Amino acid sequence: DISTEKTVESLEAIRHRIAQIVQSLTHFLAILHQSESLSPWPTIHKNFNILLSQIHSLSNNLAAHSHTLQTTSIYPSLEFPVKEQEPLLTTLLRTKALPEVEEWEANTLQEYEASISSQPKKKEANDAYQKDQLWDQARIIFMEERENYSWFDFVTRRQESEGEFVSQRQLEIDRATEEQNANQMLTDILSFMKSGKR
Amino acid sequence: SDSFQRQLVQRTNTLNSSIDNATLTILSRFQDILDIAINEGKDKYTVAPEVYQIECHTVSMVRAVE
Amino acid sequence: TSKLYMLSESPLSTKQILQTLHALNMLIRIRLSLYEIIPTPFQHFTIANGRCTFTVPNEFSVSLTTNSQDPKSTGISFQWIVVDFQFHLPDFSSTPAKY
Amino acid sequence: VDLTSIQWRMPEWVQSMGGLRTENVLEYFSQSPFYSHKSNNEMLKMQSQFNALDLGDLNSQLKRLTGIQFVIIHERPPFLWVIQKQNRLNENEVKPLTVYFVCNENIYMAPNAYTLLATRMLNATYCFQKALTKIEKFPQYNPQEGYTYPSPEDFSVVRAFMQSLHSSKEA
Amino acid sequence: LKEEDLQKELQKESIKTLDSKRNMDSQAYKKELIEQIMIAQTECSLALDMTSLLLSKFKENSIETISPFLKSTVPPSSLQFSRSQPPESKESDATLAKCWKEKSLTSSCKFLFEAKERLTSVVETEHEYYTELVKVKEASWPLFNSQGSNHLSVQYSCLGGISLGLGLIRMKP
Amino acid sequence: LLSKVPDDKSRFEIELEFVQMLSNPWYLNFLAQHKYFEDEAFLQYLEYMEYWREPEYVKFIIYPTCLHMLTLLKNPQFRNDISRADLSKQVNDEIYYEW
Amino acid sequence: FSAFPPPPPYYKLFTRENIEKVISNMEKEEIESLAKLFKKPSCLTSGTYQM
Repeated sequence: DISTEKTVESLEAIRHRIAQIVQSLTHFLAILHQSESLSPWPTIHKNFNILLSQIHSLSNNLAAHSHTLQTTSIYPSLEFPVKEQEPLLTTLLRTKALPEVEEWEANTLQEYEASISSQPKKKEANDAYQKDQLWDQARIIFMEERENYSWFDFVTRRQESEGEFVSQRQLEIDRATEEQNANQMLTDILSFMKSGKR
Repeated sequence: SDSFQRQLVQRTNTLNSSIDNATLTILSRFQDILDIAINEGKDKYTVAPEVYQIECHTVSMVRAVE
Repeated sequence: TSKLYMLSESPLSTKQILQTLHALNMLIRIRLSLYEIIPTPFQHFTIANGRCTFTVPNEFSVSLTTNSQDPKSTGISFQWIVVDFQFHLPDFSSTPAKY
Repeated sequence: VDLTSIQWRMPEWVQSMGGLRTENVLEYFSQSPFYSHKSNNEMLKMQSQFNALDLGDLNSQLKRLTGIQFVIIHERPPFLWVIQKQNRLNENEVKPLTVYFVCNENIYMAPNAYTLLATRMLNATYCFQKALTKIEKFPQYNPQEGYTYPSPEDFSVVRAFMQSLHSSKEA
Repeated sequence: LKEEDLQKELQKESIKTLDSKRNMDSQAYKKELIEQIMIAQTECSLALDMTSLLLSKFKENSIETISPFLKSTVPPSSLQFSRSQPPESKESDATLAKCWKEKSLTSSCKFLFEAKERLTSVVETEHEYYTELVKVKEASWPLFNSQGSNHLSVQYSCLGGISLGLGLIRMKP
Repeated sequence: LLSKVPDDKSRFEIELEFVQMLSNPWYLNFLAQHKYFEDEAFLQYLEYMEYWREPEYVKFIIYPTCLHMLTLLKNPQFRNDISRADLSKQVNDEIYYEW
Repeated sequence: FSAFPPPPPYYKLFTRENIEKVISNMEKEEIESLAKLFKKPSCLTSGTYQM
């Protein structure tokens, strides 16, 4: 029964995540409906982004509890039997893929069939592994290369760092002190005019 | 109201804020495409969100450039 | 549901559509001569090519000028049983164009 | 043949025997693609030829036997029954390999939570990718005009019309 | 439609593969979008409801998460779950996944190419317009951004007089 | 671009049966849900189905409906509405009544 | 829950590109000949009745 309660807390977590994404999707729907003309690309795009963050969190939860979720299986019984007469159950627990998805899959598999027309299959899997390796290498060298540069400076490339140096805050401090001393010059000349202090 | 110099520095800090924000989203988006480009775990259900993410990130990159 | 979603064959005989137009104009004459109510400013009308046309002097670089002819099937002759009324269909000319 | 998406039943069989019973639920199962003919219940059916039996005998001989077995997990007489494809290598301990669903003279797969939630997520994803791919090509960007998707005098012309209309409506 | 034009066309007509071969609204794109997100929302809402039913058998947390229509229609503690064995993985399924990601990357890099090309056209026109503005202010005519915040306006009434008149430069493309 | 793998006799047996499928409204509904109407290749294949109206060929077809169905499907708005379940039932019921 | 057979794969074959390639074939007068063999409707006279 320990496995059962672990699956309980797990599916609790996924329930919370899917709840939040329902709320975000309904919000999106509302903003869409709010204006008769379609909404401005900046805002809709922003909402696509939040949607992405939600679905990413969900996929992480599912892969983390993937073992405990594929061992467990769901059948209705006992208390649903009062409403058991209805086909709502079959529609609710159905795991048929969407028709668009289903076709999609079929088409992509046909494409693989053109590819096998091109070449033999045994060679394909090792090449695939080698590529995944490639991508991981590209990732780490990009991290290094990026950490190498400097970003939030004014004209301060690597090359320009060798060249010269430019300071915004020093300019600002400079102008500030110049204006303050200039003001003291003012107050001094004003007291001179009023009553000689030359 | 704010000083004249306050106005100037206000502006530049604004233009920066906006501009390092845009560059930083270019970097970070490309980075995260890369983080997602490997297909080793290859749970087809995980691969499909990944595809969405890829599309959404590239578009976010062009957005930043604009 | 067939008749609403039905669609005719794509050929339209252009000699036919002229003859439709003739019979249509002619049929607006029928209607109008025995249409019950004309407003007196409308008393002069031209049965145009395809169209009924109506002119009343006006400003803003145009005359108040409307063109009517109609698509309701049921009435076409029943338009005369319905001397009271009719679907008519317009096409009015001013100096603007889109609006 | 994918066994999980599909929904099967044989009302002809049910009417042939008559009403829906415990034992007839297991026979009905025997007719379904879900049942496997190498099953232990099938080996028992082969061993006895047109004689009476008993149900307590059925479970007790299921445990006595070692291999793939189909038993009743929960039973509700009016409409629905619950079957599982449990595999016991030894008695008193069983590893359930599949669960199976019976409802209104219908047999169903009753699948694993992971595949349900996963497929759901996959649908949602697909909707997203399609909508975004349709939108992304459309909008236009000019840098001075902004983002575009492909006068007050005229507005006053409209006001004149709507007011004319309101007048005619009131009349 | 004119009778003379038509008598000309029809008079011109009197002069005259077995397979038949034949070859949008912002509101329309809008409809497509809301359609798609709506189908997503109905799918996710379904999953939400089902999970909520089960957990509501085992927690307060999911009487909340289940929809009011569904909780009104069906008694709580309805669904069940038992340990079972996960299904055999399909070779076609994984080869599918890999095919999907590869196509995804190629799609992305192509999109970056074309986006670069269109933005280069954009920057080209921009460069044109601004070289002409530079030409203008090189002649010491003041200019101010227009009220619409698109383009810029020159102050032709800058030599003198009472009224102040300014007008925006636009590219007739 | 996989090489075509068809059979001569078999594909006229098959194209006959496919026309028959087109007679069924529920098959049209599923077809629309699967967004087969999104593909232009499909629509050209429909015109290829026009060969089945020819007398020697139509002499073979069993269910007349398909022919009508085919002309019905030439309107695209009809295609999106046979995606709809309600209209689907309307069509089925309309045959059922004629029958 | 209910399902029917998909149409022939060669529906998926059609493109207006290959169509234009076969009208170019017509203009000239392997692949093209296979396309026109595909486009003819060769009816049958006698001998087959089953589904």
